[PDB]
Amino acid sequence: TRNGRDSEAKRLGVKRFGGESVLAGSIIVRQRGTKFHAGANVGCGRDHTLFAKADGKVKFEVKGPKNRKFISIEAE
Amino acid sequence: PKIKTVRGAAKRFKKTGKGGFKHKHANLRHILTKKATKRKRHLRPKAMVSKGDLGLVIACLPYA
Amino acid sequence: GIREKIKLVSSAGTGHFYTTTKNKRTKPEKLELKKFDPVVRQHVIYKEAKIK
Amino acid sequence: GFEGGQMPLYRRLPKFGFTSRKAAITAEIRLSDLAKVEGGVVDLNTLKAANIIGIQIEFAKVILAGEVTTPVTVRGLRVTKGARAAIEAAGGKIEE
RNA sequence: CUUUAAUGUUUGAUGUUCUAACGUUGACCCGUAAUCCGGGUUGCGGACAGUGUCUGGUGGGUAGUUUGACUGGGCGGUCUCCUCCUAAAGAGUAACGGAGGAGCACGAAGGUUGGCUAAUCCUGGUCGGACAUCAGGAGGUUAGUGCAAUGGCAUAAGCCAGCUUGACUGCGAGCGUGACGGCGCGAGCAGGUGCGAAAGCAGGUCAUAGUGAUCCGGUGGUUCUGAAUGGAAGGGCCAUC
RNA sequence: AAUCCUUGUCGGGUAAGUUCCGACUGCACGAAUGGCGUAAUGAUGGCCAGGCUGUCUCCACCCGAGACUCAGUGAAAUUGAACUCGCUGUGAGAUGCAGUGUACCCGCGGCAAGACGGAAAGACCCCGUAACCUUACUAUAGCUUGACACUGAACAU
RNA sequence: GUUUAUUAAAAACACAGCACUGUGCAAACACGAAAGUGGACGUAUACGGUGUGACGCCUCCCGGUGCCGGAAGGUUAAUU
RNA sequence: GUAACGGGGCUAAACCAUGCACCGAAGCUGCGGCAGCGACGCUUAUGCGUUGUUGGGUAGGGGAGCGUUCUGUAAGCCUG
RNA sequence: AGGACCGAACCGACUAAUGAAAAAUUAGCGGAUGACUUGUGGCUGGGGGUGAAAGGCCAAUCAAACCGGGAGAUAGCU
RNA sequence: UUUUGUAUAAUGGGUCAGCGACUUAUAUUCUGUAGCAAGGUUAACCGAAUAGGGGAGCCGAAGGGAAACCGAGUCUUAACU
RNA sequence: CCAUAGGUUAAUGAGGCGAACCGGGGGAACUGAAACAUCUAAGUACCCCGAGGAAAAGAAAUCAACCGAGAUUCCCCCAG
Repeated sequence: TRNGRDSEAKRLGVKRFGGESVLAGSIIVRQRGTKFHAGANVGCGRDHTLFAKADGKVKFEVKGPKNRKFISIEAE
Repeated sequence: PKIKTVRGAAKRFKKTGKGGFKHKHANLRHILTKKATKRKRHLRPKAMVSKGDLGLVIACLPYA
Repeated sequence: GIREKIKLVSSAGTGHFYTTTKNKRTKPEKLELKKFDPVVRQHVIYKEAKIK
Repeated sequence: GFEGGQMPLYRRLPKFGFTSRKAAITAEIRLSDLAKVEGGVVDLNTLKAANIIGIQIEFAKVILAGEVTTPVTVRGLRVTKGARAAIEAAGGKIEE
């Protein structure tokens, strides 16, 4: 066969979910594109990795005209 | 007879105050230009030996 | 791996150098960039030299 | 340090440093150990006599460790800042 | 300096001759009743031959070994990394299951400021045609992404231009991911820079492949070390091959 | 043919011949790892005939040696323990389980279907990081090269 | 003729014969750290090795690997 | 060898539906006994009233013992 | 005359059937003046010998004899 | 016994008796226990002597750094919020 | 030719055996490295020569570190 190959699994996906208290720095999502977009108090890394810029509760929400998912941090 | 130390082990590890073991990181020896500087920087400082392989190290180094 | 490697050396007169890659077929002229020397702690011109 | 045939932890990790021959002839002396000598004067020789440092010891620091009460004359010894202060407090003399 | 001639002396090699080393498994004499051995005389050979030490070659004559694993044994195929599916809507998840890629590229294809918006089709238009370039429209990303696939991308991450070196040095709260080795994301702090009027952005590139531990050395820097002392050699530390 | 296809095809021999003998697309003969012949020789291979025959159709009888019985002597392999049947199932081929059938206890002569009978820690096969036997690696005896040594003297180019 | 003593007697080995090749005698070669010994008290009509195998009729390629000869150039050790 | 209900046999002793009985295990309950581990409270000889609960077990871990020979205790004690 | 022929001894071992026998038996079979056979003694030694060559033979042992030693080799196996 | 699994028709044992397998030495770590405790302990040896001497040494009471060095800090870095 | 070699006597000593230990001359491999070649095993096993009650070593062209020690041998440390 010509077919044995595959890659190592990258463990992407939502790391912290709705309402989870996070420390600033913590990674909220690993992802390939911007499936989720960075909202308030959330930074987007060079590999589109969303991460808390402040200590608080994670808050997923749909926003804007395109109806895009946005992760923010609610203050705490 | 006395236990002989694993000389290589001795060379590579130094025991710390709380019975740990420091060691120099791998990957910062050659093939450097391609490695990003940040990674290299991170590598530079001495690192403690992990809980998993601690035992092996201990075995290697009975006189510490 | 046709693209060979080189070292940009500090014109500050320190030993310090950066290292990097360049394509010597398409770009014959020497690489000169203004990089930070950390011994002088200033941004200096760095001229390409042979890695050796 | 045999891990099956995987390259063992020691062999993986790079060697480092060197041994100092000068480290083997240096010594550290607690403040507590200044009372153990006789005469109230602390040379290397005196320390050796009092079995505090050892025969092959060319150099010795006095560290702020424990405490010194009696006044002592430390002579031809390195002393840390804290240790020195302690000595002074005790009523001691220090000299090179 | 280019190029030779003269006088004075000095190594290298090249054969011819010699006779004294050395050879004689030539002859005769003696130890000796002795085809050994030695001594003697003599002929031939002769600084060769041949032995030792070093050295290149040749050397299954002989020796010591090696000759991978997976595998519904050998043969064939495979072995690291990336994308999708299998994978049962967190992560992970096997098969010699189904499909494809990587072993780089780029001093701009990086940074930043300012600007711009695609494919395809239709109608008209010199050479010009199914297909160049130019007008008017439909279309709405069906296009584009340096290269596979996925997820992304109009605030464009896509396309142009101006100025540039942040493809900075020291660090790093805190996370993710691994048995570990390790790999990854990172706001902020210090120094010093670039773009911008400024807010700001910049520690490479839309992201995910482009890779190799240790040992042994090599190069540059560094007074850290320096076996009586001063140095040096070697060692260490930083950078790098 | 000491040629896959193949019992090639044609001929001979036989009532009938995958063999044999003679001839005609060499899978993959071939000229001293000799080619093609060859009288003689062969406990050599193949094929055919005459004779001969219990080889056979198809066995019969007889003579001896054992086997059988008596007396004397007296082994061996094997062996978890046995109160050691058939069948159909089950459990991966049943004396031993289930259901069922059969069967009074014990010898002797016979037979060999089973006890996965006895014998030898399978010889095949694979595995595991032994032994002997090339242009694998590494060495090396031997053979060979030069340099110095034992080794000197002249003379010329 | 020989052969697997004890599952193979043969078409295998040997053989006379043939060819190639080495060897000038202190022969080549072989056994020997060596001395020596065999070869041979032989001397090329002899001895060693290799192949073929009575007798008869016979018996293109030197590119590859070996061997033989050559030495102009290239490369090349110890030594210096 | 019946051999595709375990057999006998069955026209229900088959199948469907509803119901009430009973059988049925080392399950649960009853009575007696032993042991582990916790709770509290005694007032102690460092365990006892009790009171919950637990007690299948290979690899393996932990805990507590029996017996054998020899040394002391032992020129003791038992034993013609 | 003859590695000539037939054939006893003697040397062998092609076919056959069958423990007395760790290779024999009986019935046949080959050679039998030769490259024959046999007695006595001698020599060749283990990566060594010897081999009309089968990896044959070297004390019922041979792709490296036997004895003792390294040695309780090593055994991820039973 | 070995196995996912054995009445297995897989291994081993004819039976009995006797013998037949986790030892020992020296290092090192952890547990218990006893001693002493910022101390603890001696080795060879001397000592006819299990005493007593013998503290040579060893471990501990300080760490950080490759190292010089500094030291309750220290390394890193020009400097660390 | 002298001599020397050789020869015949005479005296003195040697020879051979023996447990281990000792000094010297030679010197493996299995094994370990989870293969294997450097390396290890190990200067071990073994062979050979020689000696003595012991042997060997031994009186600094030695250490040390700017202070000093004072031939060899053996034990404990230094130190895995």
